[PDB]
Amino acid sequence: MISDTQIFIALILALVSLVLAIRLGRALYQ
Amino acid sequence: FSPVPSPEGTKETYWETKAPSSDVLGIGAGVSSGNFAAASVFAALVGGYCTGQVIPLTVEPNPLFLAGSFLLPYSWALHVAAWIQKNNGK
Amino acid sequence: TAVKPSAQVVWPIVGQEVLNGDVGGGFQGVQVTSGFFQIWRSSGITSEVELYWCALAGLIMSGLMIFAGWFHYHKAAPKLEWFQNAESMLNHHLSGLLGLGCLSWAG
Amino acid sequence: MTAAYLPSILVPIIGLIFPGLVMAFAFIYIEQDE
Amino acid sequence: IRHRDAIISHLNWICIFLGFHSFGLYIHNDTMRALGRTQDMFSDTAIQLKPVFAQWVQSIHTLAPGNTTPNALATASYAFGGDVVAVGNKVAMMPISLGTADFMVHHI
Amino acid sequence: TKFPKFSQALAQDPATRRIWYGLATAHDLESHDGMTEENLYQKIFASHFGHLAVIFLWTSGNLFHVAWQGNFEQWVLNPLKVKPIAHAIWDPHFGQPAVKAFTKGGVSYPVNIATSGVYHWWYTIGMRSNTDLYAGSLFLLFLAGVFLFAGWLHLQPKFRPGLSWFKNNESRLNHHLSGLFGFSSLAWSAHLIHVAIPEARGQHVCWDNFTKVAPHPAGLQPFFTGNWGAYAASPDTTNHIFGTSEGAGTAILTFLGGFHPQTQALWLTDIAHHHLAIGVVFIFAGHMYRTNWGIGHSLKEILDAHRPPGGRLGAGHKGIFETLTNSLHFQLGLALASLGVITSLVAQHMYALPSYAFIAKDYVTQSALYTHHQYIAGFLMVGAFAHGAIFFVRDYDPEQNKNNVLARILDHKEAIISHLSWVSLFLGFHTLGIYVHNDVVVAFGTPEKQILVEPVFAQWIQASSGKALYGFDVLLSSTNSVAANASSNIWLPGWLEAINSGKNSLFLPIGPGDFLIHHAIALALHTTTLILVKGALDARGSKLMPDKKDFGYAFPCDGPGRGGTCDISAWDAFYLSMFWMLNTIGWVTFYWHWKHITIWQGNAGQFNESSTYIMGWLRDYLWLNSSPLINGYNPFGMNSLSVWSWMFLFGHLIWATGFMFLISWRGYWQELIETLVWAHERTPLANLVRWKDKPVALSIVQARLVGLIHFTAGYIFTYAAFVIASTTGKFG
Amino acid sequence: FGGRGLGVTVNAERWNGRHAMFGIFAMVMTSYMKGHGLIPDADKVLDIAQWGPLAAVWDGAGNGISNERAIILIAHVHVLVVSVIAAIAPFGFQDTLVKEKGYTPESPAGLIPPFKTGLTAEAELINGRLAMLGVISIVTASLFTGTSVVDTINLGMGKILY
Amino acid sequence: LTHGYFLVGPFYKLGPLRNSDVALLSGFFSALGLIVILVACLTIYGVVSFEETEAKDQLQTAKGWRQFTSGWLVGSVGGASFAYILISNIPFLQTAGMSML
Ligand code: CLA
Ligand code: CLA
Ligand code: CLA
Ligand code: CLA
Ligand code: CLA
Ligand SMILES: CC1=CCCC(C)(C)[C@H]1/C=C/C(C)=C/C=C/C(C)=C/C=C/C=C(C)/C=C/C=C(C)/C=C/C1=C(C)CCCC1(C)C
Ligand SMILES: CC1=C(C/C=C(\C)CCC[C@H](C)CCC[C@H](C)CCCC(C)C)C(=O)c2ccccc2C1=O
Repeated sequence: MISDTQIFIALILALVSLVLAIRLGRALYQ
Repeated sequence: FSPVPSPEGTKETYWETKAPSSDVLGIGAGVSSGNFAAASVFAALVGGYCTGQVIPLTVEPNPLFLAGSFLLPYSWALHVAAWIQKNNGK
Repeated sequence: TAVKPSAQVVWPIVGQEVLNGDVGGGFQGVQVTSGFFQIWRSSGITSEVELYWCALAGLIMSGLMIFAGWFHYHKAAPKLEWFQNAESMLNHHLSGLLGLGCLSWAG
Repeated sequence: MTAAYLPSILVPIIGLIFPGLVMAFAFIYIEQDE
Repeated sequence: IRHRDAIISHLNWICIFLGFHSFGLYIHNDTMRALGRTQDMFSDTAIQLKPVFAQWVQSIHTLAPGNTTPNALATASYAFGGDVVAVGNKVAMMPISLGTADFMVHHI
Repeated sequence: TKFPKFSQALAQDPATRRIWYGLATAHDLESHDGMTEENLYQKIFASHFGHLAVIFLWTSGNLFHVAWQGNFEQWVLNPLKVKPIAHAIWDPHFGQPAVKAFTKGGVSYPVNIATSGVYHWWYTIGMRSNTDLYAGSLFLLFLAGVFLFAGWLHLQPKFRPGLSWFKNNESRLNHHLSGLFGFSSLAWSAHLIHVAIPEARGQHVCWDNFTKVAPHPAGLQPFFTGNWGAYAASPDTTNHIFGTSEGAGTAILTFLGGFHPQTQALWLTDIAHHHLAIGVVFIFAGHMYRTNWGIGHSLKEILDAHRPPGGRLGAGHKGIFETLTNSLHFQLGLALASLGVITSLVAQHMYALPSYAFIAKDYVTQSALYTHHQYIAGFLMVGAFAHGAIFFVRDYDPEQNKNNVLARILDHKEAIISHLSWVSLFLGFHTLGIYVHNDVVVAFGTPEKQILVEPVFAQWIQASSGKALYGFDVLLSSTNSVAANASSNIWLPGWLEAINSGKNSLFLPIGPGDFLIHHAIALALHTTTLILVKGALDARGSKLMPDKKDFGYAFPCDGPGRGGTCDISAWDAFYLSMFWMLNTIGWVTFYWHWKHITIWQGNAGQFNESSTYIMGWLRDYLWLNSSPLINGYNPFGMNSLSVWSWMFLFGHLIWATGFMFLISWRGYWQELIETLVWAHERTPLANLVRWKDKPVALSIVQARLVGLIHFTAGYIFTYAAFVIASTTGKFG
Repeated sequence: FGGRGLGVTVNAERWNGRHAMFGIFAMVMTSYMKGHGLIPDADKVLDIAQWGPLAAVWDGAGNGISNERAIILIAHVHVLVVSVIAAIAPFGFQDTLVKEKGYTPESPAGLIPPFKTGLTAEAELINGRLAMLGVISIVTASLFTGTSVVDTINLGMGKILY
Repeated sequence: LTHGYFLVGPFYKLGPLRNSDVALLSGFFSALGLIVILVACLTIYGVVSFEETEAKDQLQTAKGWRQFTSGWLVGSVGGASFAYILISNIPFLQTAGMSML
């Protein structure tokens, strides 16, 4: 099974992906 | 709409004559038509022989016969090159 | 309450005579749902002979109407002032068409 | 389920707050002259 | 013609109101029945939409013979109430009761 | 007044049309104000990185939700009895009967049962626990971030590629054939040889031990000797129990042919040897083109030299290289046509030759996967023709293409359209005529007068591959043939068993019903092609609008003059062909699903007898299989098929709502909206609130698009509910 | 847009700092409060029969939110309603969350503001930065040590609370 | 005050928790949720519809709209709270007048 801490590691990496998605979207938007 | 690049050494290959210019043969532009015709017949016989020797394919085949069987499709391109050179006076 | 009304019979051509189903009363045909049988029984018809006389009466009226349409366009066409009589037309269509029609049917 | 409190936290936020916030800010952005 | 905007805007509003409050009752019931919530439905068992005016008019027509049509012997139609008429063991006519489903399809 | 920042004509529209049109034109970067070609190619590159990251996030999410909430570890123990879980349900609108009814899967919470097949795919490639599903989800999350960063980076001023880089076709082709196609096929062969096959044989191999566990006992020494056949020795026995050591062999590269007898799937060593050979062939293919060292081919020279000397193709392919490199729509049309053919091959070859262990015993997954990839195929195939029409309108230059293959296509477009019209009518008249003939004759009680054509050509092709069911005795079916004897040592023993067992979907038996439905499919393909081809070839001009190219791809009409010109644009032929694509994939998936559910009961004769007239399709397929679906809830309760039962009705609603946009047009709605604008301005307490954008009716083209979206969505949702719920409810 | 005092501004810095100081107080208070068992029926699991499907949690045992979580949530719902009413209809003197956009921004403090021991803006900003830092510190400390946040607060403060 | 007062009643009588003893609590909180969503609607209307000028005594000005929104939120929560108090205490209001029969 998966522990909650492992879920929290997944949420941290998905947050980092959200920040990079915003920065790419703003670069595309100019 | 913008210049389309092609590699260095790109030349004009459009032909409206009986045969294309010998430039269409690439590195084989200087080979004579007699040499292509004889190489084509040689490659066809060796390729057909090697192909015939391995038609019942088994788990362990002779590797050289496999490589030699590739000469049959190569011979088609060789006799096309022989027709091109003979009609270019080479 | 047992026989199913049927007044349409098909010809046997391409297997289509399967449509002549067993409606009852020693008969085969297409079951009809227009309620004509109940109209005729309410009228008191009780026989096919009187239905032949009604069919002839319809044919005679049909000939008289097509004659009248020809006659009133090609021989005797009313002028516009005849058609522009709304009071006269209503008097005749209420009293004459509806009232006499109801009275004759009541008789 | 492990961390079973998470659907009961995240589903109302994602399903109600996230669209309510993007509708509000998209509405403001698309109706500004400058 | 000189107030056709007021006519078409009020008719348009009536059609929107009446589509929401007739067909949306059906959509509410499909959703509740699908969700397992049969007590949250518009039905006879659950929340009731009763056609009280039509039921009352049916009562009046069943009471009419001998009362407000005194020389009548029977009702104008057995659909309003009364006996079951059977001919050849098949029902000719019998009272057509109105419930929540009848309210909903009448507003449809 | 500033939302369509890419369009000054839309940002000054004072109506609600500005919002709609600004959203629908956002990704058409060529039409945006002040777009150069440099900036166009760089934005396409970055938004391709963003799309790639979206795909990796979707895959990581599916892996995460299965690792967290699924029963992968219970399913892996007993894969034919356990039903895979997709994700858990948390819906505060549920009642307690609904919460209880969806609590399947052996868990204590409501769940969706997965129809995607990801359990069988992850099981076959090695995954055994929840923790390596979770490790894979974290890897894809990292890769998604890396590609988001790469997209942002290549928009920075020093890292913005030039147009000369973007149009270096030769280098891209070399790298994409030998690295993206070839090397990754070789690396996937490595994964199967090193991980998937050992874990199919009970031995765990992961990142913690894979450098000290040899895939083969001999181990990379027969490869370096030419004794390659030592890797095919001792394959998995027919007694092998997948995932365990019992019956397992030691071979890693075999060519057995046929199916693993217990998983009913292709052998993993065949799949590994397939990817090794594909990898080598594609790496060889990727050395064809000249980049920097003087060997290889110029693409421009090959296109220029292929003019047949008889002159039947005109100038041949001279000038085609310039047009293709310059036009991105021509590239899109080729890519989409090519991709559409593959996803149709994916749909056809994965139901007949399944690769995943224990798949093909899951009927819902097989039905969902076939239907999904055929619908994707039909969309890709429509899009290829749409972007070919956009190519002709927008990117095609007649003076750089004098007497090409392209110009000569436009020179005999009337012949192609007229012949396509003939073949479609020839197929349509007679396929509908034979179907209606059979219907009347069966209805009149005489099925022996039906016109039942045996599909002998396809049966002969089946017999040529070894099917011994029609007595044709040709090629592989003939025991003493040159074809049968050549392959007797390798594939023929396993393949003959696979194709001559009536327990799989390899070359399913066919009869008159299959003949009639194949002709209907052919009619649908020709008619969809006719509208798309007519749209592409008449895109530049016609007799009604000879200057149609000056107006673009999507315009409403040319007005009521010249007899009327509604639906005259090339976009409108995309619009009209979308209905025919939906009809075509409908006939294909109805055929696949009815033939498969009747075989899965053991009642193939029900398809054989009822498929030759249309009432058999109406009562024995749609009406008969509707009953478990429409009883998902009723006045007596509900079960877990209630959600599909709701989606079914949902699909019927959207589809019908599409009719409103397609049948009723703009002038009516604009006059209604003007009476509502009056009413708002005159109503007290409500006229305190004012619109910033003037309410207008939708445009002519927008309404066609809105009706098409509603129609298509209703089509997809209705069929998805039926194909999943009927297969689940029946289980066969 | 973000010219209303939103984003990385000193207004946002001050507002977040005030919330963090209340949050440190609320974390200390709930740790002390559940250490002594002064939250009533803290373990009693709410019934879906009374509260509906919003109470469901899908932990294997009980399948419902506990009363302790519900009570803490209602406490924060009290201060959220006050928060919304103060954001949209603030007091006459109260510092506003959203600025006019024609306002002049407060000068950024820097590394440490001038030390003013009164009921000042400098003291408020110093304590707010310190409390936000405390929020992150307690979260990360609890995550790595493996202990719960309430027990972590008790150990960090030296088991005064329980 | 007017709108908040009548909002409580439909949520309480016809909501999902209507047959529970938390029906009035759920109805008030549902009224509160609608109030908060509507105040968000009023605020965004004010942001996008009015330019900033000093005039504050008219409804259709930026400050006048912000004042109206402030007052509407306070009065709405006040009227919903008053309706909660009245229904909580008076058994006539808890039924539809059905306590008399
Ligand atoms: C008593 C007088 C009388 C009667 C019965 C009618 C009857 C009719 N008129 Mg009218 N009409 C009348 C006077 C009358 N009209 C006058 C005075 C005017 C001038 C203002 C018009 C002007 C007028 C116009 C302009 C039109 C009619 C039309 C019609 C026909 C309506 C369609 C219909 O229901 O026919 C079907 C019902 C029937 C019962 C068919 C009956 C056919 C005959 C003609 C009825 C009378 C037969 C006879 C009196 C009965 C003898 C009974 C005997 C056996 C005891 C109907 C036949 C319309 C029409 O269809 O024209 C042909 C039409 O366009 N009428
Ligand atoms: C997308 C996800 C989603 C979620 C999680 C919910 C959640 C809920 N809905 Mg549903 N709803 C949704 C979408 C959703 N809705 C959609 C798309 C529609 C339109 C078809 C509806 C239509 C709908 C109706 C018609 C009803 C619900 C009801 C409910 C409540 C469940 C019943 C209950 O226990 O009563 C307990 C519920 C409460 C005690 C009230 C909760 C009030 C919230 C918590 C206040 C929040 C403040 C507000 C959101 C501020 C946000 C501003 C903005 C940024 C969003 C629950 C709050 C019922 C309801 O309102 O219950 C009263 C109800 O009658 N829903
Ligand atoms: C299923 C198909 C369908 C549907 C739903 C509609 C719907 C409608 N039509 Mg259309 N129409 C259709 C087919 C359909 N039509 C076709 C085929 C034609 C071809 C000739 C037309 C031609 C036509 C004309 C010519 C006219 C209409 C009018 C109307 C409206 C009637 C007023 C009304 O009921 O409002 C209430 C809306 C509904 C009942 C729609 C369903 C909504 C239900 C209750 C669910 C709501 C869900 C909710 C919004 C979800 C919110 C959350 C979500 C956003 C997440 C309504 C918008 C008339 C109109 O506009 O007058 C007012 C009108 O003049 N229609
Ligand atoms: C059941 C529905 C249906 C049917 C039968 C058709 C049929 C046809 N469509 Mg249409 N179409 C439909 C729905 C339908 N479409 C829809 C919903 C759309 C989306 C808008 C389209 C869009 C569309 C386009 C865009 C195109 C077609 C084309 C075609 C033709 C393609 C098949 C073919 O070539 O030969 C099949 C021929 C037939 C089915 C004709 C039937 C034979 C008849 C019934 C003879 C009977 C005579 C009878 C005695 C008459 C009785 C009269 C009575 C008063 C006595 C054909 C006329 C294409 C075309 O015209 O190709 C040339 C084309 O370009 N259709
Ligand atoms: C343009 C018409 C057309 C098209 C698109 C197709 C398409 C197809 N056919 Mg059909 N077929 C046709 C006409 C057509 N056929 C005719 C007229 C016959 C004779 C009755 C058949 C008999 C037939 C059989 C027996 C089988 C197929 C099958 C198939 C499929 C595989 C490909 C194949 O075998 O091609 C077949 C292609 C042809 C026969 C070429 C036809 C081309 C000409 C122009 C059509 C007209 C010929 C003319 C009227 C006859 C001349 C007069 C003669 C009587 C003296 C595919 C769906 C096979 C399949 O997979 O079934 C499931 C299969 O087994 N077809
Ligand atoms: C369509 C689209 C539009 C424009 C173009 C485009 C950009 C290319 C494209 C891309 C769109 C893309 C790619 C969109 C991608 C969107 C993504 C990846 C969104 C991810 C959101 C994750 C969140 C909010 C998790 C937060 C977790 C938290 C705060 C947990 C924190 C914590 C917990 C409790 C535990 C640990 C400690 C702390 C830190 C305290
Ligand atoms: C109904 C109808 C209208 C009226 C439809 C209108 C005015 C659309 C208004 C619908 C509301 C206002 C918004 C629709 C919201 C949708 C649920 C989706 C919103 C946007 C999402 C994509 C985010 C037309 O204007 C029209 C024009 C030409 C041919 C046919 C028709 C037609 O059939």
